[PDB]
Amino acid sequence: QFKTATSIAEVEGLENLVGPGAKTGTVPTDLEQATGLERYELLGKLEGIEVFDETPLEAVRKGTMKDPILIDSYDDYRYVGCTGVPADSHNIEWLKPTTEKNARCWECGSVYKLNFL
Amino acid sequence: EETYEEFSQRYEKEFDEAYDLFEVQRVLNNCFSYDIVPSPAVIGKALNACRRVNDYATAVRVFEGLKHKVETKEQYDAYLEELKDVREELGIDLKEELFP
Amino acid sequence: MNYINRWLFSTNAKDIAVLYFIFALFCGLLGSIMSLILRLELSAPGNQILMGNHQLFNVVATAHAVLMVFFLVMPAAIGFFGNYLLPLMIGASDMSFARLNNISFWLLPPALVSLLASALIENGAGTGWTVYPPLAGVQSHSGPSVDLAIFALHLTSISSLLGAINFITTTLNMRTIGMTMSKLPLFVWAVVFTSILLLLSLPVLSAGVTLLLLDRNFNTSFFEPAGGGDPILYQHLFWFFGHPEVYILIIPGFGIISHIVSTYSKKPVFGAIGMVYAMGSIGFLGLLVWSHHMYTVGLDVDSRAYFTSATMVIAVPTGIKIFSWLATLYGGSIRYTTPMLYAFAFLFLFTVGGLSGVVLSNASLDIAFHDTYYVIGHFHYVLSLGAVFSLFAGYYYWSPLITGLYYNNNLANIQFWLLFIGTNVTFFPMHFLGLNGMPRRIPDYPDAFAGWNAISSFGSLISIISVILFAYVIYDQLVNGLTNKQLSTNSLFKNPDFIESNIIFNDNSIKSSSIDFLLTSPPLPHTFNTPAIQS
Amino acid sequence: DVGPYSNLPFKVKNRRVPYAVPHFLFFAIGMGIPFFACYVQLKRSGSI
Amino acid sequence: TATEKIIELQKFYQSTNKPIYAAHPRSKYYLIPYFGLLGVSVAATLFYTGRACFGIKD
Amino acid sequence: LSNATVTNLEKRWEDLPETDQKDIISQLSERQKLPWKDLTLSEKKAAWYISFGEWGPRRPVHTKEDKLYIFWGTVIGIVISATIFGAFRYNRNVPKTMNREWQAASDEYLKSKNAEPFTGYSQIQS
Ligand code: HEA
Ligand code: HEA
Ligand SMILES: [Cu+2]
Ligand SMILES: [Zn+2]
Repeated sequence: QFKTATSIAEVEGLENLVGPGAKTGTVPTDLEQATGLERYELLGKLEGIEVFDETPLEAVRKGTMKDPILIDSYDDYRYVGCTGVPADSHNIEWLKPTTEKNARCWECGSVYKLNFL
Repeated sequence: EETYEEFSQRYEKEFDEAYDLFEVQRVLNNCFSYDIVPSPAVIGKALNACRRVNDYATAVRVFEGLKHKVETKEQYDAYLEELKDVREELGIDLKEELFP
Repeated sequence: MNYINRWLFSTNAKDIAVLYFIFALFCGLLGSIMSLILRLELSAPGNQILMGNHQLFNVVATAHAVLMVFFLVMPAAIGFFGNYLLPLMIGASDMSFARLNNISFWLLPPALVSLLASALIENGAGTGWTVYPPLAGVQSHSGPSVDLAIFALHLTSISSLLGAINFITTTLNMRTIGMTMSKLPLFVWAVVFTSILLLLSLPVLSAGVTLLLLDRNFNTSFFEPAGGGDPILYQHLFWFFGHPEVYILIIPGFGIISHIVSTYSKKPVFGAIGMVYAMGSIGFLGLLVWSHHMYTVGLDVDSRAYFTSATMVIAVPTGIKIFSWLATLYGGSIRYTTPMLYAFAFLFLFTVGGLSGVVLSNASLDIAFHDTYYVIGHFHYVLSLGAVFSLFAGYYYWSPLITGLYYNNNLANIQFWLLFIGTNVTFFPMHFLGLNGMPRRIPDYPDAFAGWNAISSFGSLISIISVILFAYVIYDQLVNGLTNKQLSTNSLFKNPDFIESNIIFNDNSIKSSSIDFLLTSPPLPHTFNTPAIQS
Repeated sequence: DVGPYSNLPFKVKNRRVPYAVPHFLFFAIGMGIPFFACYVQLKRSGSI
Repeated sequence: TATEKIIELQKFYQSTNKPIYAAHPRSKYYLIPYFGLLGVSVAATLFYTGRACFGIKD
Repeated sequence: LSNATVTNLEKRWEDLPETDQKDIISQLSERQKLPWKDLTLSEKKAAWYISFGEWGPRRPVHTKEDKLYIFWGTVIGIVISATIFGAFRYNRNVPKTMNREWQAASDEYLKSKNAEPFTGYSQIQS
């Protein structure tokens, strides 16, 4: 509906992802026909940027109240599941960090803080 | 797989590094959740840990859990004739002497 | 217009579960009144309430079978607990095919209308639940009754198939960031293993029912022995659906019990991998046996010996689940709240009703028990006391989280004890009547079978009073339910520990092993904006 | 408007006719239909 | 213009303020006969299932 | 930190509001920093009752006056069904065979043609 993007640095919404058109007598390419959340993945994967992350939790270091593990979220809450520092010792315990309170994991003891982006 | 002399060192090391009341009660809660009763040395560390964080009710509730973990009555009184200079220096009173 | 686009034209998976619950309550009330009609006729010898009509006795039995095999237990255990809890446990926003969820709901009210209209246009459909071919032809039932009753078993089949494909497709690729398919909870595995049997069993039923229809009305003679067919073929083509079906009713119950045993006894489940392998073995060995319902039809002598061997093997995986539940309840602390009462009353009565299945598995002993009330007493201890108890336990477990309104504890306990006493009075003398020799599906009986029939007519009137008290419990939950959380400490999900102080406990209240009990309790319409994280 | 009486298809509080009548009529119909069916099929077959 | 109206209808189905099934100026021709005849098909099977419970045949 | 504020908290703690409860806890937490053997007996009892005591989330699920309620609710659920079932018991269709003078004639036929030799035969149930 507006100016078309070339890289994901110029994408301020769904209004920048329509694209140019194909020509008469040609099987069209995906860079000439894609609109929604499909073209956003396409413009991510031709550079090396993974838009939808699939990397699990940090299971290296514990959590002190002075130095807590920072969990990043775009909301005021995010559900965090702890299962240990050697990554399978602690059982599955779920926690909800909030911007006003830190979770502390009643069995092993790691502290989680929320980073609001 | 864990033996008595490794349990009674690992829980001493864990009790000598707690910084808040949540952590002291956390290590105290999973110490009384095994088949091994705690040693008299571990309980002597737990009362100093409760002294650093300045709590009184937890130092009483440790001695109340020993009455439930220990099988008989003679072993409970054998625990209380060795944890006596710890009690009369810090000042901890048992539940049956307070009558709360 | 906002009413229509949100409760009739819907996409949200959690808003169809409440409609499934409201439908299941109605279709479990109708069948229970139909059962009270039957049990008030089988009271003393003679012709008491139905004046001389032996039709409108078989119709009532058929419609009491269909309304609670197909319209109560499956919508409650698939629609209310599967659609609602599985996205929240695996961590997804909604289902993969939401419009198929909407059609899987809305195929059922047209299936109720045809079944209720199969009992008013004619004498009726008194063929039994198993609609056997040479009775349900055009020489005994000549009218639009059997035809409209086998069209109510097509729409339910389409709904179940479309729900099962949705359940399998959702759990494969709509999980959170850190869940492999070995960290899943046990209820998701129960729904997966019932959804595979729903794929592998329902085409055979659809084929057999359609060929019965073609025999009735297009004179084809698949199952008529004057043209070159056998009725026994239909029995094969029925019972290959029949025995997967009766595990479909019971596998979603098992996982529910596990959660309660994991919660109110503060211990994890003993051997979870053994439990999922046991459910897999039970699901696989329910397809290789179907002919133990037919030992008197005239089979070979080397075929009965296979089906006695392949039937008693299923006792081995179920014992693992029972003994693992005992090992889970052994060491920990137990507080007796109203889900754990139903949990404790399920581990004993499923065992009693299931030990009778080993006696009936032998082909030599089935000559004395076939078409006898011992079979009825066997499967009522497992259906009414194994599945309905799991449904009540699941309701009393998950209803404060879904609804946000609590309930009175005392009235729920009175309801539980009334169900226990009345149902144990009702179905226990059926074993004695079976051992003495009373056949099935008879309105009138010889005078020797009178006395126990006086006692089994007394427990039904106890159970209906418990149903009415359950209705009042729901009414007391909906009105003034905000003020029913300080009466008792049952409202707490988990109790304070020995060393955990009250001041510490009020700051950190909920300790869980799933995503379910940490949500705000009305669950939000869009409950996950940012994804969940598991290590 | 998310809250404890928002996910249910029926209105419970601040209502003209009190909730006891729609709660009772639901169960009344549910335990009254299969007696009507027996009444119809009894009267169509001669017996009272 | 050309057969690539794909880059034109993708600026219409986005920013529409109507639902998808009634957004184009052609959905009248599909939606009026369908909902018209559905209300006759349903109203004919609720007259012949109530006439038939009373024993009346044709 | 007066004696009246501390002594006998076992009968007043659940009635105080949540702004007069957070002042006693924040006044016993600057009194525990002192070395013990300098605490009064009432403060030792109050510090035990505030954290480890039978108030709030440590109440039992069933009290003594609730099990009586459940018992006398089940009894008046069994009495009603007995009175309903009795009404469907007086008004019965009793066939002619259920009489004692008819079930004594059946015993002679079952005696002449020897039936139930091992256990028993008896058709008499009035
Ligand atoms: C409700 C679901 C359900 C369940 C769980 C079962 C469970 C079993 N059923 Fe099925 N069965 C039905 C549904 C169900 N059945 C129905 C509805 C009927 C009536 C048919 C109708 O008329 O349509 C029927 C009837 C029926 C019959 C009688 C058929 C006839 O009338 O002749 C038989 C006999 O082979 C049978 C087999 C079994 C067996 C062996 C089990 C076993 O799985 C039971 C297993 C339970 C245990 C064994 C407890 C385990 C405890 C242990 C500690 C193990 C100890 C080990 C030993 C005992 C060696 N069933
Ligand atoms: C679905 C399993 C089921 C259930 C629940 C019941 C319920 C009952 N059944 Fe059984 N019964 C069958 C299985 C079941 N039955 C089957 C399959 C047949 C047909 C056999 C045939 O056709 O050959 C049969 C038929 C049948 C007959 C007729 C036998 C015949 O004609 O040969 C009789 C008579 O004694 C009887 C007994 C009872 C009684 C007294 C109840 C009472 O328990 C009824 C009272 C009901 C309740 C106690 C539960 C109420 C449920 C709810 C309201 C809870 C809703 C849940 C949520 C809120 C989550 N049943
Ligand atoms: Cu079977
Ligand atoms: Zn942890």
